[PDB]
Amino acid sequence: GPHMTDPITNYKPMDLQYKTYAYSMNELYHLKPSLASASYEEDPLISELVRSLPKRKFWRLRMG
Amino acid sequence: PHMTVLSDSVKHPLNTAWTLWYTKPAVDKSESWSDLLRPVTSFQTVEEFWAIIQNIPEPHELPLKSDYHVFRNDVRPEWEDEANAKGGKWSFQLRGAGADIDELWLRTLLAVIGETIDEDDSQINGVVLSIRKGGNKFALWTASEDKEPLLRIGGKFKQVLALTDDGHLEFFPHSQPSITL
Ligand SMILES: C[n+]1cn([C@@H]2O[C@H](COP(=O)(O)OP(=O)(O)OP(=O)(O)O)[C@@H](O)[C@H]2O)c2nc(N)[nH]c(=O)c21
Repeated sequence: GPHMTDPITNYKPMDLQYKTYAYSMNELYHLKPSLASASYEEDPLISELVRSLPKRKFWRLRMG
Repeated sequence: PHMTVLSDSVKHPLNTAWTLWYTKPAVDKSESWSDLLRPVTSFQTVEEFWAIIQNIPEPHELPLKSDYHVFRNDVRPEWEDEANAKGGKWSFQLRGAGADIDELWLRTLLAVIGETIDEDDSQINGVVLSIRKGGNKFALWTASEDKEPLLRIGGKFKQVLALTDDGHLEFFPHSQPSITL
């Protein structure tokens, strides 16, 4: 039974020695794109990445 | 409130690059693991991650016997890979309705790419979602069997999965579990 209010969602380790980049779940969720940034204002470089993903047939979604 | 993948509401680097892999469901009795496992894409920023996960199927759409794997770049999601060969996996099997699969998977991915549950001296090499008839599974793949680091990771993983009972998380060395939490 996960909920956004779970305290794990705000946790991030501090005083790291090896890793520079760590983010809490909430920090990452705040960086979710807006509808515009995922469509009609999408960064063209991100659009190229999306266009490189497989076509739907790759996943074999009908194979039970 | 719940976290969702799709936007039905300065780049930010990740500690490592990651590659998303898929295990396809077989269409016949001839296809092997080596035929079915394919890399999909790589990413190394938060922005790239979100663009990928918003444009691939959600867990609830995936067919029986498929897997998603998200592993640090240059690590294959295989027990034979040099980086995994001395390790194992913490695995949780969601028995029952499992209506929370999409959110559980999202939370797990965020915690993995965000480096929040791994040790600073990294153990986690990747994470695997497995779609199976008896209940879908979530697994963290580790580079070692070191007990105290594994127990720290395991306790944090239980929180990510919103588990409150004991006995739900099992560690399987890549060689019946050797640790249960
Ligand atoms: C992760 N993995 C899976 N396989 C193949 O995939 C099979 C299933 O591997 P699995 O680890 O997903 O088992 P699971 O318990 O989920 O399977 P289930 O019984 O259908 O529920 C193994 O027998 C191997 O044949 C693998 N085969 C190799 N060589 N290396 C791997 O790392 C590997």
